[PDB]
Amino acid sequence: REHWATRLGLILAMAGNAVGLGNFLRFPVQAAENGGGAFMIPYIIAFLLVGIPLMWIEWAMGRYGGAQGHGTTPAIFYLLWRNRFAKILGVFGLWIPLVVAIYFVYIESWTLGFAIKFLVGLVPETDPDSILRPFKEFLYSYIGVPKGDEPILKPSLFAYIVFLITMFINVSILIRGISKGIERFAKIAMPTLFILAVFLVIRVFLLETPNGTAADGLNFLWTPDFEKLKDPGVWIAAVGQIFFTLSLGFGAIITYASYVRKDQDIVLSGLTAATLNEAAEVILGGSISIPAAVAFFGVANAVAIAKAGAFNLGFITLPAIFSQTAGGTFLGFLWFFLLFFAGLTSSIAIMQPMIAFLEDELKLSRKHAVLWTAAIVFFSAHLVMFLNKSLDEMDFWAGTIGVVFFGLTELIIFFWIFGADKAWEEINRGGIIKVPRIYYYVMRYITPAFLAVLLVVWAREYIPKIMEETHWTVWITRFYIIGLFLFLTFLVFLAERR
Amino acid sequence: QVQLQQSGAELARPGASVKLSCKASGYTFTDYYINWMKQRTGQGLEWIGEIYPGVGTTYYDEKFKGKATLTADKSSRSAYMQLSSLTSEDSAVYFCARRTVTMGRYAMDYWGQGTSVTVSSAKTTAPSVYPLAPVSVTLGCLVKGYFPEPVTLTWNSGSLSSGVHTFPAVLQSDLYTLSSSVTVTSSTWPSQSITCNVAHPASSTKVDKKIE
Amino acid sequence: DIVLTQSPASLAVSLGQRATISCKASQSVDYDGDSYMNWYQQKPGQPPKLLIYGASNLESGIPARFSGSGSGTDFTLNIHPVEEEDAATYYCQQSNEDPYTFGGGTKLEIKRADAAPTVSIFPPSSEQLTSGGASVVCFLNNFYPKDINVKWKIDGSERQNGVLNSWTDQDSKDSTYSMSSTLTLTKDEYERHNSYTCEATHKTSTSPIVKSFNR
Ligand SMILES: CCCCCCCCS[C@@H]1O[C@H](CO)[C@@H](O)[C@H](O)[C@H]1O
Ligand code: NA
Ligand code: NA
Repeated sequence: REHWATRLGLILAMAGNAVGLGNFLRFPVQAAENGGGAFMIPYIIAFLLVGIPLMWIEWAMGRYGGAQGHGTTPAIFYLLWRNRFAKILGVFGLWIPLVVAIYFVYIESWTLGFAIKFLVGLVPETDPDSILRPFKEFLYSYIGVPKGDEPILKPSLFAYIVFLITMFINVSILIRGISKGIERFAKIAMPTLFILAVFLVIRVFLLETPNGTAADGLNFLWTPDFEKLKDPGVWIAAVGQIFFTLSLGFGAIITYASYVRKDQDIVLSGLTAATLNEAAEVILGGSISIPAAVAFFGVANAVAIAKAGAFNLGFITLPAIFSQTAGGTFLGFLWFFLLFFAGLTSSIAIMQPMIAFLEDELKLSRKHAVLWTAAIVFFSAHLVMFLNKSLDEMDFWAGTIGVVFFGLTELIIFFWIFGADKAWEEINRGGIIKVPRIYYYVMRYITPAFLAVLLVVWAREYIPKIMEETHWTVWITRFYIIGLFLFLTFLVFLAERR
Repeated sequence: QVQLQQSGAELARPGASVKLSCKASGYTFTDYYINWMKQRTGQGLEWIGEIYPGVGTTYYDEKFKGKATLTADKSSRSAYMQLSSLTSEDSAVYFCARRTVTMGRYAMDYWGQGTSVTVSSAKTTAPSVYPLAPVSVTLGCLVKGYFPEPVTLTWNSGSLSSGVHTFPAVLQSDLYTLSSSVTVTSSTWPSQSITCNVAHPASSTKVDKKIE
Repeated sequence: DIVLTQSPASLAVSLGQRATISCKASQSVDYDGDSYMNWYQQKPGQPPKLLIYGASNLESGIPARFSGSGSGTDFTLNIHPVEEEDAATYYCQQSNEDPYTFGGGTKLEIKRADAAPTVSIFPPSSEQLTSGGASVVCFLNNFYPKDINVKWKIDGSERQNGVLNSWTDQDSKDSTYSMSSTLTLTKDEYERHNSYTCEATHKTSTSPIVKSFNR
């Protein structure tokens, strides 16, 4: 069983997973909507009481299972809890990252396609509409947003061909394994990623128009209202953001950690990776989108831009903004090339869990594990590419509800069923530094309490709407992803039989 | 004062089971592993396996799993190893050791004195101590017809350690034989008293003087 | 398994010279900048002692005379200058992957000036005779080199039946060796012969050193 070649490689790979489009798109929007600078108070608390502890736990559960030749939760859950039901709950550790990869690699391909377009100068060229319109029409023609009643997407041939190229790039990295593939790429992509971010931050900071300056936007995202704190919605928003940004509950971290040597440090290493992500989010991420947008639209509208959604901000607003500044074309290319590496380092992280299962449990060669996974993903993605709101449906069940539920699940199994003391000693073993003793109570009582509340709130507020309001096409996806869970349950069955 | 103390001189009949212990102290028992070593007389070291008392998880060399069973009581800062279905080939010395977890240095920095396990059907027998007077002067002390190992041959109750040569015992017909010489000045003997002390844990201890 | 092969199996060095053991691993024991090769010293009768960890790191308490080097699959233990107390067996050990494995071990002999055995013969004890058994002991103490042989002679006739020998490891102090031979007989068989003689053949003399009595 392969291991991470170096300490740095491990950290850069883990950090690579956490760092994502959310650092540059979702955070600025969430921060601006939930109290600006005041949002940092719940954000930091959530990072301490939910973010870090759960990360250490996943890291530990991964390294624990790896020592016995297991990198996926169906097996690992069974180790921590010898019970038939534990293996089924573990199937989610395969289902979640798989379903997410089905629509995420496609979303990822978009950024590449835009990057290719901006690079070739094939991008489109008064009021805020005649400037945004050419780009909205560009995006909708790309991903094939329906101009008719039918719930059918009509992706451009270019969009489709780019998805194949993106799938290929992913396979090229994964098929080389952990150290010679994921790790080797991580050591290159991460520095590259931070260089593009910093460069953009600087270039954006030098933006000025009669309507506002980039510094204005910075003096808005960080000017604390301190009145939203009373609103419990902000605390829920903060815990959510923290949970999403650290990529917790995907089972991806567990799989990555399973390649860590049995008593190699995970406390300091995990803390480092998490810090890299928080720097790329609050410092780098929260200094490109909003500031650049505010620079042109003005301090005024600041709310609207954030409210307009995290997606419209990155794929419509900014590109149009760039096409207005000098040399903004090359500037927009750097933006999407940044978002592409951001996604590329994460897509390989969520496709690995499936690969690991095939290797460890079904004893497939890396080549066969990677290709078969690639096939399952590529095929399944056609449902997301051609069926409207399919992406949204998957993102909710797996990428939203699923991740939180699974997060609370793995925490209860490891710290309650497995044993609080045993779990604590497992986490700290080999640690360059020891986990603060206070965290023993946090992990055992606090962390699970926050997650339970986040689930109860998101459930009572989201599920009834999804079940009733949504179009009937929604079932074609539900049917398919339910089938995927049944499929994985069958593979786990065959694994135990062999 | 990091110390590992082990049970000692265990004897067992073929097929029976035996359980060695390893009491540790002077350090946080949970922050380290405890592993076990097998060393047959006049041979090298064999790794049996290890355990992390903090979590309880165990690791074995495929050769030894089934034969050896690693356990540990976190409360008493102690670790145990049971050897099952004993054979004549299980007769050896077993060391417990503390393996460091800090990196990059996974090594055993503290060891126990080791436990000598003997697997035989022979029955326990008290030793016969015989004085060895001459025909510097060299005296001797012969200890024959005992089982099993070990015995404790000291001379003048600990004192008089110089000039002593206690030879390793030799098994023959299920009975051990030991001998020890003590070289002293001609003016010291028989002028001064020189007694031989032989101790046998399994049975009893004798003390005889080198007269004549 | 990562098999470790040490060389040589045996080694003899003078009190001023350098001793060099080598350890060859079947595969690399390196990982992320560190080399998980360790060295142990084992004196007879006691557990191994950690000399070097991480291939080149001197364990606290160990004299600077001991030094480690090498990486990947090649390693060498260096003792310089060698001292009388360095007489022991040395093991290399890898901690890269389970299971942990040791080298065959190298017995280090400290070379000293030659020395003849101080032979002494002892008639059967009076307490042993009455017991029904009679045995004659013959100590050969503090000699070097280690190679030596003894012949029991009863009335000029060789005797190999009922002989027990036992050597001690090289002394940590004077670097010599010692042996104990024990000819055991029955009482009536012992008091049925004229005299008893134990012969000692050693490098020091062409003629074997002889000690005897006449009951
Ligand atoms: C299971 C393997 C299926 C292979 C292709 C699946 C169906 C959609 S392809 C379709 O081609 C079209 C016309 O050129 C446009 O949508 C783009 O050009 C391209 O999407
Ligand atoms: Na993130
Ligand atoms: Na990423």
